[PDB]
Amino acid sequence: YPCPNTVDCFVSRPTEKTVFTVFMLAASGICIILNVAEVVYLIIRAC
Amino acid sequence: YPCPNTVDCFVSRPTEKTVFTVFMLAASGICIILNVAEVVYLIIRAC
Repeated sequence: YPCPNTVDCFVSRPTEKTVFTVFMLAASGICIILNVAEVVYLIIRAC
Repeated sequence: YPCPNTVDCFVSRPTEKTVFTVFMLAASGICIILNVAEVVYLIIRAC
């Protein structure tokens, strides 16, 4: 509301935004894996 | 087509047009009944 029925809307630069989303998500996933590896190394250092 | 999805459209003077439609349909129905009566009278005149 208040759009009548269903309306079409158009997104700005969807392809470029998709590319940058892939880059940022890949970097975040690398960060996650690296943080797990660092925690495991700390545990090994404790033992 | 080519209207996207479903669109709302607005009719000009719907109430006045309805009134005149009722008048014309009533007159046409009266004409139909009267024509049947005239045919029946002609048949009776034949007999």
